[PDB]
Order: sequence, then C-alpha cells, then structure tokens
Amino acid sequence: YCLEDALNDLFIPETTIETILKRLTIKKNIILQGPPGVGKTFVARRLAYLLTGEKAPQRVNMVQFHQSYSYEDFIQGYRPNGVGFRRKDGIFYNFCQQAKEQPEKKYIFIIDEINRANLSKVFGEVMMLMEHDKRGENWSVPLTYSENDEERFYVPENVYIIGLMNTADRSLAVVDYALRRRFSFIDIEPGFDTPQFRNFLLNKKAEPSFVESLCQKMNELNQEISKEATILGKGFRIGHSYFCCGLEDGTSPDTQWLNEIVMTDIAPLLEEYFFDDPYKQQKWTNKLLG
Amino acid sequence: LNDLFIPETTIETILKRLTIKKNIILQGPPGVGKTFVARRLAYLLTGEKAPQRVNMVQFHQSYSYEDFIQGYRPNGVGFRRKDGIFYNFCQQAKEQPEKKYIFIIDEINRANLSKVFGEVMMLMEHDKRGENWSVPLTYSENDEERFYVPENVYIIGLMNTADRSLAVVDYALRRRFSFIDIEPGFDTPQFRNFLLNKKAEPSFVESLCQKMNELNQEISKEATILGKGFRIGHSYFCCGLEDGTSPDTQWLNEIVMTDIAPLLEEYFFDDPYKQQKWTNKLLG
Amino acid sequence: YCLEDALNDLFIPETTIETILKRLTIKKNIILQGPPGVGKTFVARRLAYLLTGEKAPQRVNMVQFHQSYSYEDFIQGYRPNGVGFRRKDGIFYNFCQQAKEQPEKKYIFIIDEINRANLSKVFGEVMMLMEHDKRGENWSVPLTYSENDEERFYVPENVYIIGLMNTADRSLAVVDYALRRRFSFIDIEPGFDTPQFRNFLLNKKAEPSFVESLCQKMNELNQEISKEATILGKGFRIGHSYFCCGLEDGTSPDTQWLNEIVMTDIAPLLEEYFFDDPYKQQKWTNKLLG
Amino acid sequence: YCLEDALNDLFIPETTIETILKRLTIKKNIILQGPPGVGKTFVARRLAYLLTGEKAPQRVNMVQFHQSYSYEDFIQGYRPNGVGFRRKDGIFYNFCQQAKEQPEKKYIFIIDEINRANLSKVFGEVMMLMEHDKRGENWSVPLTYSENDEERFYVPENVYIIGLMNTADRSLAVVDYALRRRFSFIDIEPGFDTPQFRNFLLNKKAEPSFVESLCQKMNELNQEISKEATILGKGFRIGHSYFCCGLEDGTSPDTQWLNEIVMTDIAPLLEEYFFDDPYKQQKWTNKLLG
Amino acid sequence: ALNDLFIPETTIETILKRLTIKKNIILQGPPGVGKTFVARRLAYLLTGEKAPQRVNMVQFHQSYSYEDFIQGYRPNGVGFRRKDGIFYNFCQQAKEQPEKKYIFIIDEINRANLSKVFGEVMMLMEHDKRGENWSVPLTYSENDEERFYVPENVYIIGLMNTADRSLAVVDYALRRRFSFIDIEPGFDTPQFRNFLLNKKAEPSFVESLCQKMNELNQEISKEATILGKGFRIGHSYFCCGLEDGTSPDTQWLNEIVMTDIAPLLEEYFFDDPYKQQKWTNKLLG
Amino acid sequence: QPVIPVRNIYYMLTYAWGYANLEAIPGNNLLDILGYVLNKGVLQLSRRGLELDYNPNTEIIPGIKGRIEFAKTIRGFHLNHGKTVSTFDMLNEDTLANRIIKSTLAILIKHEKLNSTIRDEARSLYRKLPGISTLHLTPQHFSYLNGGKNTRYYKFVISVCKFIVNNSIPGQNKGHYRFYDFERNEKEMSLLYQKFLYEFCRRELTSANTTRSYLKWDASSISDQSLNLLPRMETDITIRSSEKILIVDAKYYKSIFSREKFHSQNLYQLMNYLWSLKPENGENIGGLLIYPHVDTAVKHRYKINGFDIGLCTVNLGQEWPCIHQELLDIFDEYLK
Ligand SMILES: Nc1nc2c(ncn2[C@@H]2O[C@H](COP(=O)(O)OP(=O)(O)NP(=O)(O)O)[C@@H](O)[C@H]2O)c(=O)[nH]1
Ligand SMILES: Nc1nc2c(ncn2[C@@H]2O[C@H](COP(=O)(O)OP(=O)(O)NP(=O)(O)O)[C@@H](O)[C@H]2O)c(=O)[nH]1
Ligand SMILES: Nc1nc2c(ncn2[C@@H]2O[C@H](COP(=O)(O)OP(=O)(O)NP(=O)(O)O)[C@@H](O)[C@H]2O)c(=O)[nH]1
Ligand SMILES: Nc1nc2c(ncn2[C@@H]2O[C@H](COP(=O)(O)OP(=O)(O)O)[C@@H](O)[C@H]2O)c(=O)[nH]1
Ligand SMILES: Nc1nc2c(ncn2[C@@H]2O[C@H](COP(=O)(O)OP(=O)(O)O)[C@@H](O)[C@H]2O)c(=O)[nH]1
Ligand SMILES: [Mg+2]
Ligand SMILES: [Mg+2]
Ligand SMILES: [Mg+2]
Repeated sequence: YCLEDALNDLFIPETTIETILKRLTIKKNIILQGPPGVGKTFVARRLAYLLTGEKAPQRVNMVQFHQSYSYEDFIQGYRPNGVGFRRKDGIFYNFCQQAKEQPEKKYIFIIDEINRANLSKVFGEVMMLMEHDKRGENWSVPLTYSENDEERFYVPENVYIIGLMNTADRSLAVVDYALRRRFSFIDIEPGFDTPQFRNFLLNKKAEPSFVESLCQKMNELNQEISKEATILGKGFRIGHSYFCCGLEDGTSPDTQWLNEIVMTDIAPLLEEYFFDDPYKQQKWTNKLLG
Repeated sequence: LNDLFIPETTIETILKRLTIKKNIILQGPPGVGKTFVARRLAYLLTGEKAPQRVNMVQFHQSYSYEDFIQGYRPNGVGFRRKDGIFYNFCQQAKEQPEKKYIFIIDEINRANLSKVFGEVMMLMEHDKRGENWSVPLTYSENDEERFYVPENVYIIGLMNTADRSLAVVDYALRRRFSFIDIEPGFDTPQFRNFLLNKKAEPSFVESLCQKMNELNQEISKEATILGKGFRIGHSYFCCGLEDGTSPDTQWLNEIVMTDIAPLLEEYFFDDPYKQQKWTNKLLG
Repeated sequence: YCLEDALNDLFIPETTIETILKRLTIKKNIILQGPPGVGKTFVARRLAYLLTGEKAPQRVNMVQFHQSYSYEDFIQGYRPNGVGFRRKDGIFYNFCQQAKEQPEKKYIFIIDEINRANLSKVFGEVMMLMEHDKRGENWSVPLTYSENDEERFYVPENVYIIGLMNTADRSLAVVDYALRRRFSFIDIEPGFDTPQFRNFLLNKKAEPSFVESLCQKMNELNQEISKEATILGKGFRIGHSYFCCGLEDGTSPDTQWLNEIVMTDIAPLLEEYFFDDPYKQQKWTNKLLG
Repeated sequence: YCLEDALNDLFIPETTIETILKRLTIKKNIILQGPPGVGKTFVARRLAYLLTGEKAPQRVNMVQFHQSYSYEDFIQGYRPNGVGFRRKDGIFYNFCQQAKEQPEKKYIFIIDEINRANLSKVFGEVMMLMEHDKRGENWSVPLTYSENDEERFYVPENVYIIGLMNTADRSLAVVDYALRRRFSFIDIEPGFDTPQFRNFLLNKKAEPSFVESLCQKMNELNQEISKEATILGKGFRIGHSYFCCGLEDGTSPDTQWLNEIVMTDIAPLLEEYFFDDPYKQQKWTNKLLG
Repeated sequence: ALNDLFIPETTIETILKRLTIKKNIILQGPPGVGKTFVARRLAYLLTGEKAPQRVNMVQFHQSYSYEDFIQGYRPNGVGFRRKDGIFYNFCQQAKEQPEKKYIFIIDEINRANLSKVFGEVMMLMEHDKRGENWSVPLTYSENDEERFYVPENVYIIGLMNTADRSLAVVDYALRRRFSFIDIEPGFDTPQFRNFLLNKKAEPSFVESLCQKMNELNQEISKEATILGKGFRIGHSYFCCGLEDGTSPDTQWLNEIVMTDIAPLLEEYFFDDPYKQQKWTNKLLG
Repeated sequence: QPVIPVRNIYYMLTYAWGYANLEAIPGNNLLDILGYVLNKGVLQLSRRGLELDYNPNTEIIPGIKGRIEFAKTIRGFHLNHGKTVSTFDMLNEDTLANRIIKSTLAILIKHEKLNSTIRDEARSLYRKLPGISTLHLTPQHFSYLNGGKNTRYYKFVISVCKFIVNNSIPGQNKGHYRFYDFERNEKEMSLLYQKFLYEFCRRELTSANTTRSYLKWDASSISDQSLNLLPRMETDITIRSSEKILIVDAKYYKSIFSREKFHSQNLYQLMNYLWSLKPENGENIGGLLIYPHVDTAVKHRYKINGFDIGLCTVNLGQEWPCIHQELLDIFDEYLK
C-alpha cells in the first residue's frame, strides 16, 4: 500500500492526514470527531494501511461500540461454553496477543462510535495501559478475572487505537476527562470547499458552474449552524456524504438531482435542526433551489 | 397498485429511493396504511408474492440486541449463543444473492434503535455492504468470524409520528434511512373510487373529505404541539365495510365514537369542549 | 534505593513526598488526589521502592478499579471449575497472605482509579480492617464465604495501601464519609511553577525564555479554571503531562511544537470544558499560541 | 473484666455507657448510631467483655455487613462442593448453637456497618425471633432450608445483638423499617467537650490552652453543620478520632501536627461537604489553622 | 344473561359489535362494576353455548412475564424442560376449532408491561395480523420446524380499572391494539331496580338509593383533576347479601355503607373526614 | 403597593444563579415568565439531547447479559430455570436531573393561575417523556445534585425547577397549586439582590477583583479568644482593585420605595466592616450603600468618620439594558 493511492478519492486535506499520522505515531491513540457524513469510517481503514504501509486485514480489527458492550465481551469475562462456563478471552485481549507475536509490524484497532458505550466500564484496566508511556511489561497489571497476580496483561507498544466519534449528539460524548487525555482528538471537517471534492463531481460529467454554486451554498449553511453554538455547535454541520453517493450509476449531477435529494434528506433534517423556526427552514431550503 | 390510496408518484419516489439508498423509513400517522404499503411494496420489488422473503417485526421498548442479532439464551441442556432473527435472516438472503430479501420494522420509533441494531448501524448502509466491511460482533468468540449485511437486503422502517419522544435524537441514523412522509390521502380519488365502487353516495364522499380535511388542517395549525404527523389517517374507513353494509351517515357515526373520539382526547388533552366541537362537526 | 534517586525527575516538590511518608507510615492508607497528568500513577510505583527501601516487584502489587470490580474478585468469590463451582481467594486475600509471610519487610498494594468502583461493595469486611489501629490478630474477623470451620482474616500491620483518585470527573467521587476517614488525601498540584519541571525542559535544548513563558500562560489559564466552582472547579486544572512527552527523539520545544499540542489536545479540551461561548475558547487558544 | 480497664480510656460519658448497658440487658437488640470517628466499634468490643465480665473470644463474635452479605451465608445455606451442593450452617446459626449450651453466660454478636445491607435479605425469617420478647424455645421455627419441619431454630435469650450504624451518608435519610422496630437506637455524641478527651491529650505533653482552643473551634464547626438539614445533617459532623491517632511515637501535639491533620483529613472533607460555596471552605480552614 | 346484567342493553350489544370485528377489547371501569362477571357472561353470550372450557382467565401482576404466559423453562427433577404457558396452550386448543369462538380474559392488564409478557406475540394479536401467514418463531423455539400464530377465532378481553389516581396516561401499547370502552355503574338502569323489586324491596327505598348514590357519583366525579369520572362507585357491593335469602332493609344498607363505601370514600378523598362524614351520613339518611 | 415589574426580576435571578425573548409572552405575572423559560428550555435541550446516564442494573434474566454474578446465581438456584443474576448497564433518561424537570412540569401544569397556551405546551411535554418517572419533590433531592455533573445548561433549568418547587402553595383546590407572591417579601427579594450584585460584579467588573471577605473583630477579650458571642461579620461584597478597595452593602426595603423618613439601618453594619477591615496595601477604604427604587435614581456621597461612603439608588422598572449601564456607571464613580 502507499499514501498516494488513498488520497485520490479523499476529500479531507492531506495536511490533516499528515497531522493524523504524526500524532498517531506519537500518542498511539487518536479520536476523529466530526459530523456524520465526512468519511470517518472511510478514512480509518485507509489510514491503517498507510500507517502499516501494507494492505493486511489480518493485522487490523474494526468494531463498533454500542450500549450493549461490556468489559466481559471486550477484554475478559466468564461465558458459557455449553453446560460449563469458561473464561473467554475477549476480542481486544486476543488482538493484543496477536500483536505480541509480531512486535515489528504495527497492529491497529479501529473503534467506530466509541462515544456510545461506557468507555470507563468497557476498557477498565486498559484505561491506564493504553497510554503511550505505559505500554510494556514494566507496567504489567493483573486483570479482574485473572487467576493470580502473576497473570498480567500489558498493551504492546505496537498497537495503535483509532476512534471514530460523531459530534452530532451531545448526549453521548467523551466527557470523562481522564480518558480524554489518552486519546488525541483530531477534528474532521466536511471539506466541501476543496479541489478533491470538486474533481470527483467534475469528473462525473458535471457542470463547473453548478459545483461552485453548490459549494458556496453549503459553506454558508454550515457556518450559520456553527454560529449558534449554544443551540447547534459546529459539530452538527451537514456532511458531504449526501452529495457524494448516488452517482455510481452514471447520473450527471444536474440541478434537478440536487433538488431531489434535498426534499428526501436535508429537508426533514433542517426541520429537526430548526424546530422552532419554520420560516428559517424555508429560507435555506429555497436558497439551494434558487 | 390498484387499491392503494397513496399517489403513484410517491410510490415511484419510494421504489427509486429504496433501490438506490437501500433503506427507507415510512413516517406518517397511524391509519395511513404504512404496513399495507410496505407489504405491497415489497412484493413489487421482489416481483413475486413471496412471503418467505419478507419478514416483519414490531419493535417495543424492551426489545434488545440480544433478541435481534446475537444473544446468549438457554437451551434445554444449558446456555448457548442463539443467533437472532436478523442474523438468521441475513444468512437466509446470503444463501440466495440474486433475489431481493426485505425486512420490515414496525413501531421503530419506540426502541433505542442504536441499542437494537448496534453493530449493523454502520453496516446497513448501502456502500458498507460486503465482506470487506465486516466487523466481529459483540458476542462472537473469535475475531475472524464476522458479520456483514448482504447487498440484496433492503430495509423498510415504519414510523408512527404520533408519539414524539424528546429522549434521544440521532442525526446519524437519519443518514442511513431516507425518510418518506405519507399523507392520509382523503383528497385522492383512489380512496374515493374504492367507496364509490361500494355504493357510496356521490355527495356523501364529497362531504366526508370536507369534514376530515377541516379537522386535519386544524391539527396542523400549531406545528409545535401537533403537526401534519399527528393528523388523522384513513384506514378506519377501509375496514368494516366489506361485510355488505354500504356507507351511510349512521356508519360514520359508529366510527367516530368508536375510533376517532379517543384519538381526539389524546391530542386535545384536558379540553373536552374542543373535542365536542370537532366530534360533533363530523356527525353533521 | 533512596529519595534522591526517585526525586531526580519527579516534578512534585520534596515537601509533599515527605508529607506523604509522614501520613502513610502512621496511617498506612492514603489517596493521592489530583487532576490527570500530574504523575499520580508515576510516583506511586516509585513510592513502593522507598518504603521497602529496595527495588523488588514481588512486594508490590498494582491494580485498577474499572467499575466492574466486586467482592467476588477482590477478596473471596466463587468461580467455575470445569463442571462445578469452587471458591477462589481473591487478589488482596492472596496478597495479605503473602504480606504476613514476613512482617519485617513492608508490602504495598496500589489501586489506581479507586474513585470509580463502589468501594463499599469491593472491600466489604476489609473497610474496617484496613485502618492502622484495626490490624493484627486481635481484630481477626470471619469472612462471608469462609469455611464452616472458623477461619479469620486480618489485614497485617505491614501492608500499605495507596490510591490514585483523579478529581476531574466529579460524579466518580468518594461521598462515603465513613470510608473517607480510613484514607488520607494528599492533593497533587499541576507542577508548572517548580524549577524541577523547568530544568527538565531546559536540558532538552530549550530556551529559558520560552519555558518561563509557557508556565506563565498556563498558570493564567488554571486560575480561570480554578476560579469557577459551578462546573469547572479547582480540580479540573490542566496537568503537566502533555508537555512532558513527545520530546525524547530530540524535538526541541518551540511554538511550532506547542502549536501542535494546543490545537490537537488542549483546544478540544477547552471547548468541552466551557461549552458556553466560543469566544472564551478562541481567547485562550490564541493566548497560548500568541 | 473489670470496668476500670474499660472506662477510663473511653471518651464517651460514664452516664451514657450506663444507659447503653440498661437497654442491652433489657432489649438485647441495640444500635449505636453516630458519625465516623466516635468510637462505635471501639466501645462495642469493650461492652461485650463488660457484660460477660471476662475476656473470652468464644463468647463474642464480630462481623461487618455489606451488600453481598446474604441469608445463605449468615444463617444457613448451600455451598457448592466440586460438584455437589452441601448445606452449611451459617455464623448466627453456629453462634447461637454455642449459646444454647451455656444459657447463663451472656453472648454477644457485633454487626458493624448494618445499614449497608438490607436486614431482611440477611436475617429474613429470623427477624421474627430476633426481637427481644420473641425468644426461647416456645417460639421455635423451622427454617427455610430445613430438610424437615421438625428441625427448628430459636434465637436463645442469652445472646445480645449490637449493631453499629453510621449516619454519614445522604441515603440514610430513608432509614430501613426493619432496624427501628427490632433495634433500639442510641446516639453517640462526637464528644469534643468532654473531660476525658482532654485528659488524653494532657497526658501526652499538651498545653491546656491549646486543647481548649481546639474544642471551641470544632464545637463551633460541628454546630455549623448541625444547622443545615438539606445537605448536611447532624450526623455528618466531625468525629474525635483524627486527633487521637498519630501520637503513639511520642510526637508532641502542636499546631504543626494539627496542620497536617487539617490538610490531609478535614480540609478535603470540607471540600466534599461544602462544594457549592468554596469560600466557606476557606473560612473554616484558616479558622482551624488559627 | 341479558336480564341479569345491570349495564344498559345498548352497551351490551355495542361491545359485541366492537369485539366481533376488532377482536381485541378492553373494559375500563370503577371497582365493583362486575367487570369480571360481565366478561364471562358476555363471553358465553358471544359463543352462545355457555362452555367454560372455551374461556380461560388470567390475572396480570408486575411479576407476570413471558415465561408464565407463553413459554418458559422450568426445572425438571434433574435439569430443566420447556414449559408451555397459558396462551400458547390455549391458542393451540382453539386451533383445532376455527368456527368456535375462544375468549381470553386478562385482568388488571395495565399493571404489567404488555411488551415484556407477550413479547413477539404483541403484533400477532393485532387483528390485522392473524392466522397462518403471520407465523413467527418464538424466542425459546430453537428449531424453525414449528411456528406460533394466534388463530382468528381468538378474542381477547382485558379488564382494566380507573380506580386509582396514581395511574398515569395509559401505555401506548394498549391504545393501538385495544378499543377502550367505559362501563357506567348502572344504578339508574331498570335492570338493577327490577332486581330489587323482585326481592320485595320498597320502591321508595329503591328509588331513593338510586337518587342517593347518583348525588354522590356526580360530586365525586365533579372534581376535575384528582377524582374523575372513572372513580365513581359501582354497584357490586349491593348484590352481595340480598338474594342469598335475606330481604332488603334500611339497616342492611347501613351495614353496606360502613362495610365498603365508607372506607372507600376515605381512600379517594383521604383529606377531610368532615366531607366524608357528610356524604356517608347522607347515605344513611 | 408598588413592586418591580415582574419581567425585570427574572434577569436578577439569572445572575443570581450564575446562568432570550420575553417580548412575546403577554402574561405579566412571574410564573408565566418562568414557565415559558422552562417550557422552552427543555425543548432547547431535546434538540441537542437530554442527559443519558448509564445506570447499572442487577436483575434476573433468561441469559447472559454483561457480567453474571455467580453468587446470587447459585444461591437462588436461578440456573435451573434458565436464569442468571447478571449485571448490565442500561442507558436511560431517567436520571435524577431529568426526573426533576418532569415532576416540576406537573407542578407547572397544576398551577391554577397560568397562561393557557403555556399549559398546553407543557402538558404536551409531560406526555412527550413517557419513560421518565414522576417524583415527589423535596429540597433534599436538589441537595444531592449540587455535585454538578450535569452540563452548564441543565443547571439553569434545575434552578428554575428549584425556584418553582419552593414557591408553590396550594390554592383553591387540593390538587392544584398557587404561586407565591415573591416580590412582596423583603427577605427573599433582598437575598436575591445581595446575591445578584455579587455574581453581577464578577462578570462585568473584569477590571477589579471581586470577593466576599470574612472579617474578624479587632477585639480581644480577657475571658475568651473565641469571641463567639460577638456577631458574625461577613461582607456582602468587597470589590478590590489596586487603586481602591470598596465594600458594598445592599438591601431591599419597602419603606425606601416611598419617596419622608428613610430606612438606613444597614449603614450601622457598614462602618464596623470598614473599621475592623485593615488594608495591607493601604491605597484607600470606601463604602457604598445601594438600594432599589422605582421612579428615579439619586446618588449622594459622604465623608463620615474619615471614610468615603455612598448612598445611592437605582430605578428598577426603567429598562433592563439601561439598568446595566446604570449599575456599572455607579461602580465606576465610587471605585475610582
Ligand atoms: N467515494 C467517497 N466517499 C466518501 C468520501 N468521503 C466520505 N465518503 C462517503 O460518505 C459515507 C460515510 O462515511 P462515514 O465515515 O461512515 O461517515 P460518518 O461520519 O462516519 N458517519 P457516521 O458518523 O454516522 O458513522 C460513505 O459513503 C463514504 O464513502 C470520499 O472522499 N470519497
Ligand atoms: N518524566 C516525567 N514524567 C512525568 C512526571 N510527572 C508526570 N509525568 C508523566 O505524565 C504522564 C502521566 O502521569 P500520570 O501519573 O499517569 O497522571 P495520572 O493522574 O495518573 N493520569 P490519570 O489521571 O489520567 O490517571 C506520564 O508520562 C508520567 O510519567 C515527571 O515528573 N517526570
Ligand atoms: N483511645 C481512645 N480511642 C478512641 C476513643 N474513641 C474512639 N477512639 C479511636 O478512634 C479510632 C476509630 O474508632 P471507630 O470506632 O472505628 O470509629 P467508627 O465509628 O467505627 N468509624 P466508622 O463509623 O467509619 O465505622 C480507634 O483508634 C478508636 O479506638 C476513645 O475514647 N479513646
Ligand atoms: N385499499 C387500501 N387499504 C388500505 C390502505 N391503507 C390501509 N389500508 C388497510 O387498513 C388496514 C390497517 O392498516 P395499518 O397498517 O394497520 O395502518 P398503519 O399501520 O397505521 O399504516 C389494513 O387492512 C390496511 O391494508 C390503502 O391505502 N388502500
Ligand atoms: N348476580 C349478579 N352479580 C353481579 C352483577 N353485576 C356484578 N355482580 C357481582 O359483583 C361481583 C363482581 O364485581 P367486580 O367489580 O367485578 O369485582 P372487582 O373485580 O374486584 O372490582 C360478583 O359478585 C358479581 O356477581 C349482576 O348483574 N348480577
Ligand atoms: Mg461511521
Ligand atoms: Mg493513573
Ligand atoms: Mg467501625
């Protein structure tokens, strides 16, 4: 794998990706936060192959957290074989065992929607260990369900953790400030106003005028939302995903195509973002159309 | 495509959106035939009236990921990992890729959709369908064994707009699902043609639409408390007239006290007089 | 091993470390409460070598509380064997039995993030026995899952317990005042003002002007943090761990390096910290960058 | 066991110990209700030896309640073998059986931290017999796990039950119904303004003026807490056990020793108590230092 | 059965008209209105053949769960076996006889979480989704060989009561699947007055009491918020003690007022004894 | 019987609590104003999202969920009927903070004197929160929430909910409620005013340093070092800047609202604070008396005992922004 292979279709600036990989080699843990629809899940698998430099899926594990996730499933816990219960090495514990076999090659763990599950409960012992200065046998810790003090679990140096956390919902956020320190937080923007996004549209038999019209439209819409940080922070601002996908058939992006998506997707969304103002909904919806 | 009271354009919108996006939510009040639409609609998309492909479930507040996808539940011998319906269903479609298998989710609004779907909240998206996008599930013993939504599966979600819950709003799930409103369809001839081909009076049908629409507009007047989503559905009129009892003002009076009157209470809570006016207006 | 060896790199004053040993040796159980990034974990492993006076790992045991610890895990519980259950002596019970193997040499049990778990449940019988007075055979007590034949468990005098409670997450705070009397609370400060932090920066090819600038800017911020008590109290104030790390390669400290720190870690931290007006965020980020 | 050994060292008035001894012989179910640091656990071991008149371990049994404590361990229950389930006589069952043999000699059972566990879950059926009037063979009952109805368990009249409850937590505003009926509460004052507390300090090379100054401050401080009802009740007030400890070496009392004690015990305790008004913390801390 | 029931005949016919079509129904009324006695005779009235076997009755409570209701695992002598519940056993019983109507009485339905108890089946009991087509495999049915479907013949009657002000707004689950019918106490009705004239009651004693309770029922229901229409007293107390063989009398009422109505009045108000004293006194005379 | 216009009071409470358009609402009375805040405040939260706190649940279920508690499992023999006692973390909106909002909404609904539209929206919201459990509110509940885990926004509505709960009195009917006449009583109005200024000063007077200062008598007593009998003396506010220190004592009196004899009892407290307070910096010592008046504002200055003291008033009821100018204008004059 190579760096340039990824960047062809990527809307995010390279400056950010170099910033991402710079931290990730340093901190060994990062969290990518942006609105829904900006390629967090998309980049993250790409980023792993850049960081490792080789397209090996065996070394990468990708999981999505949710409410029904606990330390027993993640790391260790007692679970039923059948008639008899057993201690079940969880997925992360197994992944770290794999990393120990091959110290040289970097192993990457990608956690989508990390902000959902109770991280303090899920990681637990790992909450300390995962930090860049605390990896290695010197900081070995016995786990909850370990038979004795001698059985101890230490994160390998090689492991890199990547977290994907949407900021659209304030309810589920990483408020645990101690844990916030372990993860180095890299915001991600929709990146409408970039060359790479336009080349994607322009290559798809698209009007050059319409593209600049569209980018000018959304950039203002995003900034309006970002202004009212009390009501809606910048994290809520609309992503580029609605506009990206749907053209694989070969449909050229005419003004009609934009008008179709807005009614189905953005229109109810704006009603949700602006519950109290019905007029304000009309203004921004009509602005795109006209 | 004949007895449907919903516009042909909207179903034309739906089939294109469903085929392209692969997920949709039909959101409207109770009594607009969301379920009948979805059941009819699935058969159009499949092309055959196959009930085995189509599976319907009705979410409810206690529903959880243990039931839906994976879960530990007891056999006669002891405990085991029991593959829930969606894992079981996605396996079924995985066996036969070419045909289109459909999943209908009723009362979707009630449950904490993130909790139930969980891991598939990412996978369900049309681009993220395939082996490359697989993830190991929560209860999977080994990382190598993973779960991936197939490309053929399409999901249809039925949402009642009459229970707004100010509990959790997720704008990410809204991205996966393309939301389609459904209006009751009193104005549409197709609903009228059904009744006019059931020995209804030409004027009586015209009066009925006038009566209900005046009620519907009042409900949509104050968007904050109530809305177009709360407004009354038509379905109550469909049922109960295939016995042979033709429409009459007496028949409507039965339905109003039987069916519409509780609805009015819930909407116009602790305001009997407003109920009396709109209830009595219907009788006239 | 001795104090001079340990305190070469520690940024904490000598004053506290003697204060720590004054309370610890008389009281035998303490808690180090300070914000994240102040070396609470760092010193605690080092303290173990001081009190014993020697660097042996067996006399030390380190664990972390993950809000899933229970009495079944810590002291006495029932674990499955192949077909049928058995009683398994927990980690602390295993440790105390080692501790009474030789009373002369002191034994340390270090519990990171003690604040998280419901401590009344975990310790249970030990909550009485941990205290300095209530140690030894005189206060022998029978445990819950003890055998029918009378067997009693007493915390030996030699054992010392050290806890590491961060003060950022307010909810996870000890409000069991019966329990808070067993422990002695030693605040640990951020450590900016001290020269011993500064000398660490200077030695790594750093200008004294920037160093003195850095501490001046930070201490201004922490006062703004410390002044409030409604949301951001005294305890939230920013630790010094961010600046410590990442300079091992030879990266000299400069505003270019500081710029990476502030944009990437602190600036997210601040916006979550305040989350009322962006202007306050823009002020403090620019002050550090300026 | 002569009273002379017991009662001088104690800070509690000889008036109140008499009242305690009255109700205990009369009712046999007694609860000492006081804040942490007032010697609840301290007296109870002595009171048992007073009543029996001798120092014998066999006639006295001590346990601490916690949430895991249950009927199946306390009284009777089934414990797994390698495979099989064997019924096992619990503490109270085994203890009363000892008491049956010697009816004349008084027997004591000491139950610390009683509020933590629901009494009903632990005692269960036995709360019926445990009451003072309903004792002796006439009221015999067959137990829940008894193989046949013939086997019966009655709490003999000789045993007296002592329960140590601390009113240091907000949850205890809803006191358990089970405690009030079957146990008789006795309130333990903190007891700074006592002759014996002073005499303990005076013998340990203490200035008379310094001691009385301290009592005026603490009595004033505790009075401030007593005024509140919403946040801090009377039971939250400071005990007298921070000051007793730490003088065993021979280190003389002074403001220096008090200064460590305030900084490491009472200052953070006040931070927890008076979160809402930070200055109110400062008002007392300097006053106590004064 | 028609003559014995005290509620208006129009209401009795109305219920069958709703029930036959809708197939799910719930009766909400005050305690002492004969909700259980109504449903049984109404169940027999709907079948027309007075078979108790067809009817099966269940009383809900907060502990009641799917393990009892439908299917569950109960210990054997050694190990454990799947144990079929009431509704699963009941519906399979009706499955044989499609023509024959089978009824199910769910008492105090509002107490339990309908979802937790029914589970999967909660959609299947909605009349639109009934029969072979709407088969769903159940939670504990490990194999897919057999599926559970509630057949068309089954009708579900639920007994709910508006006695308690503690009750909040009814669960959303019920409202969708159930049609709510309110039962009047029925003092005014001729059927209740003809039940006392047949027992040689004085018409003045009869007529006054109908007027006397109605005066209370109006005031107790006059309150807007705490005591509504649902609270108002039922007639069941008046039945018990008359046709056993003992004739009506004024003192017989006095026993009855003190027996049930007097404490009941205290529970609803629970504030002022004087207000209780006046109304209880007026009942006596 | 003149009092402050009710709308202006809400602003003083806002500063008093340390943290909108009121032109729309036509109900002048306080509860109308306050309910519109809460009723809209909850709606603002729901847009971003209500707090969801993971509540651990230990319950008896037919399977493994999270962590099984082996002891409760074997002791109750739950395995035999295919059940375990297992601990897991349900995510609810039923938190103590959230329950309080809902219970107060019932109180707002039950109030007999309230705008009809306001009640209509509130009754909707109470319905819109089905999962949350109603509660019987006491101050003890709010006491537990002083920890402040909740966001800066939640703490505002909870303060509103705290205010309503405390100022709720039964009215015509046993069920319904009636609002307290807050404005009339001086003590609560004064305690608002004293706290209003202290919190106001920290925000706006960024130039100066603002602290409430405890003061100790210059006295010595042959009997006691304690001096408990002497009155406890704590400044209302002290606003120290390098050029001048200043103590302000402010109180709300009804008598002063009358334009005759004048109520200046608070001044007796003030001098003694000036005397007992001794400045290390020794720049200067000044005092200010500020009271609320309705019609107009008058400022006087005095040189009493070597101290520079101000008697001043502010015309509350004028306009809230101009009032902000007037309050800062006063402090500028005297502080300098
Ligand atoms: N082809 C292409 N698609 C992109 C690009 N950037 C983002 N997308 C698309 O946008 C969709 C979502 O990516 P994703 O990371 O999951 O967005 P998200 O913000 O993580 N969503 P969520 O937060 O809800 O998980 C995918 O279709 C993804 O491929 C891009 O540069 N090229
Ligand atoms: N070299 C060196 N590193 C220090 C010093 N003080 C703190 N650190 C470093 O800062 C980082 C974190 O310290 P740590 O003890 O974990 O802070 P913490 O409070 O335990 N962290 P948390 O609250 O998140 O659990 C480590 O790299 C630690 O070694 C020091 O004096 N010298
Ligand atoms: N010498 C002496 N020590 C006392 C006296 N009163 C209390 N103490 C000491 O205070 C220390 C703790 O007493 P303790 O009874 O455990 O307080 P507690 O109420 O049990 N604590 P908690 O409520 O938290 O359980 C012991 O050293 C105890 O002896 C006293 O009168 N004389
Ligand atoms: N012919 C016809 N029948 C309809 C239509 N809409 C609903 N029905 C019938 O109305 C009955 C109830 O529909 P239901 O799914 O419960 O309503 P919904 O879920 O709220 O949409 C079923 O018989 C539906 O098929 C319609 O548009 N046309
Ligand atoms: N004989 C007879 N008894 C009736 C009639 N109506 C109600 N009852 C009696 O009242 C009792 C049932 O009352 P009910 O309200 O259901 O009791 P509840 O469920 O506890 O409220 C039984 O004695 C019924 O037989 C009736 O019309 N005739
Ligand atoms: Mg994603
Ligand atoms: Mg740590
Ligand atoms: Mg004790």
